[PDB]
Amino acid sequence: MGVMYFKKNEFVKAKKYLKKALEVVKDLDPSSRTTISIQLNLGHTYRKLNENEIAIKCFRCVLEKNDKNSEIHCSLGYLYLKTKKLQKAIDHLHKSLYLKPNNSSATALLKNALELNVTLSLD
Amino acid sequence: MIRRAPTTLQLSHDDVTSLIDDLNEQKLKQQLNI
Amino acid sequence: QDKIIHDIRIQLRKAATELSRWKLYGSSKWAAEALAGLAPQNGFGLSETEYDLYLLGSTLFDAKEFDRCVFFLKDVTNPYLKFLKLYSKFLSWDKKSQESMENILTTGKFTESQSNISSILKEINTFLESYEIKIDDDEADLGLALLYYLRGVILKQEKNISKAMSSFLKSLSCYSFNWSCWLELMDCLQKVDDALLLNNYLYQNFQFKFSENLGSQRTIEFNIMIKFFKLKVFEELNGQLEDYFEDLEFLLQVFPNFTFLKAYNATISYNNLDYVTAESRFDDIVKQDPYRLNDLETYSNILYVMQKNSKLAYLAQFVSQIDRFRPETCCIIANYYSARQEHEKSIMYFRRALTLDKKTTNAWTLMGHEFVELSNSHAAIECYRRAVDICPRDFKAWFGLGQAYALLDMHLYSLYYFQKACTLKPWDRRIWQVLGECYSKTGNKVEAIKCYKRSIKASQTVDQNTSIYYRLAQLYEELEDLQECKKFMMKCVDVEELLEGIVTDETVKARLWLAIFEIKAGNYQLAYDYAMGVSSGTSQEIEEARMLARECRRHM
Repeated sequence: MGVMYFKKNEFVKAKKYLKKALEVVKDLDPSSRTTISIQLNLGHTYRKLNENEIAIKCFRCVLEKNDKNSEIHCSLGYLYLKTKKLQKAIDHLHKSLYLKPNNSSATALLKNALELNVTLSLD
Repeated sequence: MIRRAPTTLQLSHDDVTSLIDDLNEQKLKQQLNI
Repeated sequence: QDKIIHDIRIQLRKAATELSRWKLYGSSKWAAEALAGLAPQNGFGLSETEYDLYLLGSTLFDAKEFDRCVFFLKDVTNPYLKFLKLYSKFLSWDKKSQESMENILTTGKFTESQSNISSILKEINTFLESYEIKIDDDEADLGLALLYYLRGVILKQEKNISKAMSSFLKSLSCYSFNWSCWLELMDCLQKVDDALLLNNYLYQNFQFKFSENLGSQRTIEFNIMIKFFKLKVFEELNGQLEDYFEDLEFLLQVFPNFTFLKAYNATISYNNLDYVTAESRFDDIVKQDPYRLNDLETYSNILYVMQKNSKLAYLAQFVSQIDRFRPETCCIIANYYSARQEHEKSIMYFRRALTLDKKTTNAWTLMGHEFVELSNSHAAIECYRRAVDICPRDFKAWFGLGQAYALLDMHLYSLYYFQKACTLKPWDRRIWQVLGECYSKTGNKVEAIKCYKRSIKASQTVDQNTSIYYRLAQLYEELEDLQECKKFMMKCVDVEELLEGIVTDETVKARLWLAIFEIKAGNYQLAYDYAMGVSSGTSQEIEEARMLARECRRHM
């Protein structure tokens, strides 16, 4: 239901239903494609809602739950490039490309971060 | 009875291209000020 | 000293035995070896029905039958015998836990994944949560620290560094005098400013469990190895040292003829690039402990710089005589083949050494350098990557990537790699200059100067600054600062006087440009003076200088 209401670009009822689902399943399903799926979907909805802070926190907790995932790294890098934290995002892009060969969108994102690093002149 | 993977969506191409275009915008305007 | 050294002996004797008892080879080896350099208390919480399993578990582990031991301790409620099973369970997974890409280089064969430890991590959390006494208060004992230490190391596996330090520091508060625990703590830093923050935590927030420890050891500054902790951190990365020299002297007075200190003490010279003193400091330790093989590869590395191949070969012959499959033994041999310009074969021996530990000292990096001479430029770059993820504190690993990407047409990826290594070792004169040279492609000429000017200051010797002086003028030429081009280009002319008139090609271009510039400024007599200064070089510079000299005279 949350995935659908995200598809219809409502971005509100999707979040509410997804939060209800996770609050139902706080105790159980610590792993096995259930908690990770719902949490990543909620974080992606928060990203679409431009609320990036709890987005960062939830993406971080998902990543610490499971490390080997290209999508989690790519989305966390997207979140960081939304802000100005290039130093902490290009490593994540590095890891995402390391995990999965192509990641064309991730390749473009990392390239852009490259021209940013050229552009910036931080001490 | 078995459950399959629940539907999950990642960053699309349209939104990342929107971000790349915007990010070119703020890597392009500021050096004019400089 | 007085009773302080005596109090160490008794408690250090402990740290040698129980660590060996519950199968921690690495920690017990350091502690027991410390007994020799230093100038049967028994006890454990066990029942007769349970003591038997410990004998069963321990000897199966000794026979290296790891996986059977896990089954035979399936249901154990002992506070710390459970550690032995999980330790066996963890290693059974590890040996088959080889990443596919690294494995191709690890072997060259060219041909459930990680969920076990997730269960392992959940098991340890479940056990401690349900355990009778937590870590708080004066409760807990030696075995509890092992559980947290095992919990800490597994946390590092999923790159959960932030929580990893909490577990490790927690484990060590309960029990100290475990060397192996602090070794893993080192890999948790990967940064410089956190070290002092971690140091502040130790000085103020950290506290010891005096219940287990002996007298004069709960206090941090009376502890002897917190000095060892401080020694290791300030050698892996210099940064800003605090009481480094003063504390080093005290620990030298105690522990006479301790090989490990001398190796570390001598290793400091290598970090300081004082090769002549380093060999002498290595040479004695060979005489004292010929059969000690740890950190002899460093002795090989310095000999590689000195290119004393005759000396190195006997070292290689001597080392291989007494053991042929220890990681340093293969490492030194692969270094030897490099001296013989046989770069194609040094890979093979480095490959053999790598499979022994797969987390060694900077042996991954040396493997990459040999590929560079083979012009592979693609094995080496991904090779240099493997050093990064294992040890992100390695200067050479980061440098190799930037250096290799410099040969690649794109230079953009190289800037970031050099930036990280710049933070790691800002003291190096080469890195700042190389970074500035690559940074010129960016077109942000302003930032390169700040890098370029720092390179010159850090370059010490002025003779080598002549080449980089010309680079300053070239970049300033891109800006409306042609006067600034002259003031630094006249500096490299001045260095020629300091360099006894080496009149190299670098100042040849410098001298001719000044004459042309002064001719454009109308100073014919001044430009005529530098016209005869170009008395050597290629023919084109000679004829141009004479043309300048001829033109200057006509205007006088």
